[PDB]
Amino acid sequence: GVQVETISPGDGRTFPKRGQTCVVHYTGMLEDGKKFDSSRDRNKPFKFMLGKQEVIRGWEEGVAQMSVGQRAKLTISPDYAYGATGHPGIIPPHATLVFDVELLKLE
Ligand SMILES: CCC(C)(C)C(=O)C(=O)N1CCCC[C@H]1C(=O)O[C@H](CCc1ccccc1)C1CCCCC1
Repeated sequence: GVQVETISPGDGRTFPKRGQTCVVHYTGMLEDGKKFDSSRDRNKPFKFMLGKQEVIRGWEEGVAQMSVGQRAKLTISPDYAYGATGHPGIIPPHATLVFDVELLKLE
């Protein structure tokens, strides 16, 4: 599944709804700490619409539990991420992924 561990609290009131665009900053790592990507390195938040099926299930389920302003670590099991396929060249098969995600804004 997806485990959400808070790094910094959000407002505890404004939670993303299906159809809303979440603007997030993230660092994705494997369990050993190995960073595979970060929007913080790009200095450009990543946007996705909740419910559009355009990010992995662990993000849909994990970011919907976060309130605006919250920074959290999302540990996502393979079946909530890329399962057996992995992602060609970047994520191996059956990889648990760890994301540091900051929910910046909802548009
Ligand atoms: C693998 C891309 C990488 C390394 C940059 C990354 O850190 C990542 O893993 N991301 C991108 C940031 C949102 C979370 C995740 C994702 O949902 O990607 C979706 C993949 C969509 C998908 C969902 C479910 C099953 C398969 C695929 C993409 C966002 C657009 C860019 C490509 C990745």
